[PDB]
Amino acid sequence: TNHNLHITEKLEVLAKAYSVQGDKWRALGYAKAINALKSFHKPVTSYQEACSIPGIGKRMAEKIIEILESGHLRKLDHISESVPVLELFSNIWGAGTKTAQMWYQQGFRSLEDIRSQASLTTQQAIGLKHYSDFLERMPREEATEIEQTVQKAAQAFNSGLLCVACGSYRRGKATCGDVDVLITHPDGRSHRGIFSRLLDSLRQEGFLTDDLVSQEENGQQQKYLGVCRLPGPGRRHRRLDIIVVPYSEFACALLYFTGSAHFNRSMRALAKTKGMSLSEHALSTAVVPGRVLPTPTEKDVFRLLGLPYREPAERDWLEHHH
DNA sequence: CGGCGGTACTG
DNA sequence: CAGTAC
DNA sequence: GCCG
Ligand SMILES: Nc1ccn([C@@H]2C[C@@H](O)[C@H](COP(=O)(O)OP(=O)(O)OP(=O)(O)O)O2)c(=O)n1
Ligand SMILES: [Ca+2]
Ligand SMILES: [Ca+2]
Ligand SMILES: [Ca+2]
Ligand SMILES: [Ca+2]
Ligand SMILES: [Ca+2]
Ligand SMILES: [Ca+2]
Repeated sequence: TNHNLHITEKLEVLAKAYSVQGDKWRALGYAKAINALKSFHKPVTSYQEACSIPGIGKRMAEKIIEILESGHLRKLDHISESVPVLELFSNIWGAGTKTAQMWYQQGFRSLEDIRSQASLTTQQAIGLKHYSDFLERMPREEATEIEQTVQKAAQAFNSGLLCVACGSYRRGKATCGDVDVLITHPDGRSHRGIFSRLLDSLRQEGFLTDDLVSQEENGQQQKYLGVCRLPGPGRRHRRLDIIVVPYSEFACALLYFTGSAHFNRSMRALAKTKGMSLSEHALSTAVVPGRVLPTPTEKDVFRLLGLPYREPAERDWLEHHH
């Protein structure tokens, strides 16, 4: 299926390295080239053929060709030595390239240096203590029991509450990095004030163990990023994301929350090219705030952008099956 | 050459 | 506002 | 990094 496997593996390394150094546009560039190579019907066999692929230009073609002929990629041996440490530090939830570079420059080089000498935000402290647990993907079946816990706790307050698991779960993957749950209510109104009760309920039975992003002073809070752990011996702590949205926002919220990330960016870049704006809240149309278009279902958003409905399993990348 | 998704917490 | 996150 |  990926006929250029030996090429993409090497470019992924290089893309990683730019990403942890904070060269994000260049990393975006690699990421699209790499998907395009995976999606190509045959091995690339010439430079010309490489440039012809959207997402691939002069610089990426040379690397693709160098690799194709010579079997290795030179630049992979001139990667800064800081990269693996920068990666290490960036893998802490709540620390990004800036914090990882500040740590590097303060001279830390391991997690233990971080534990014992770095200054950590509240979030980073939690990311650090659960570093290994958050690095491991969970089986699809564990993700299902996380979703059911949230759903059961919500339906004890109001049985009409609709809870669905999105992200990679809804796109069909066998493992999940974290669970993303979207809650709404078809009556348009009873989603309001839910978090207070739902969080209190999930903390009571011991399920939520730490909160990362949760502005609980707000009665209209709409999101929760935190940490859960299923009951039973030896369970790992997992990342859970919950959003609560009004039903009139359901189609746009579902789309957003299903992702993938890269899919959502391309969908939003597309909408902007047609003088519209796509968010988690709405598809909007004047936009010089413009007006919301009605979108009762995901199908409507796709139609209004001139695309065919894409099944969640096929929402890895927009430009994929094209 | 400049733009590259749009939004929401934290401090 | 910068940083990080989804 | 690539694209318009
Ligand atoms: N930058 C981002 C990140 C995420 N998203 C949307 C919103 C979010 O709900 C959905 C899933 O993102 P996550 O980061 O949870 O990634 P996945 O579920 O695809 O994969 P994994 O958890 O199995 O590793 O994708 C997005 O618009 N923009
Ligand atoms: Ca091209
Ligand atoms: Ca991080
Ligand atoms: Ca997530
Ligand atoms: Ca996820
Ligand atoms: Ca809080
Ligand atoms: Ca440039």
